[PDB]
Amino acid sequence: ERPEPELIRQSWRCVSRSPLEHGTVLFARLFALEPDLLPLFQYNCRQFSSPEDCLSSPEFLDHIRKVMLVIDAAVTNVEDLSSLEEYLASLGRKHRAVGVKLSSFSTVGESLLYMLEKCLGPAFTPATRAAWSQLYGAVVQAMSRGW
Ligand code: HEM
Repeated sequence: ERPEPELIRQSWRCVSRSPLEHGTVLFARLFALEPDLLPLFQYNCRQFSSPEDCLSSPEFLDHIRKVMLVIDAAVTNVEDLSSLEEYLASLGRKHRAVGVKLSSFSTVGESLLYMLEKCLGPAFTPATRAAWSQLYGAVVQAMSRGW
């Protein structure tokens, strides 16, 4: 289904002003659901590979901001995601090459919905949750070409 654009745009405003705070919620959920992702971050951390320091490092914070900016790109292009097909395919290839499993992107989708739910509370309606599931599903499909 094409995600209902107004529901995507309005609900995104909840997180989009403070993207590091909200992206940090997403990542907390990601580690709660798939804690085995930590080593992949640790081994890619250049400044500090120990757990706490890697997770608080500029590289890791930068990556939280990158995740939120890619979702913002999908929100702002929700009516025509063809404008991100090559970017997303290449993004998938890049993750595959640093050892990420395609299946971990399902965990990310769960974490994104969790983040939104926490920000919006009862404004995160079933229609709005569905629209997000559809938008994220289209992003992962475009990325999945990289595996
Ligand atoms: C599933 C968990 C994820 C892991 C373990 C992960 C890990 C990484 C790693 C290690 C890099 C560095 C790649 C390199 O040096 O070539 C990277 C880059 C990046 N990641 Fe992720 N990532 C994840 C999910 C995501 C998601 C969901 C997005 C956005 C939807 C995203 C956006 C990016 C971007 C934009 C870059 C920069 C790519 C570039 O340099 O061209 N990541 N990620």
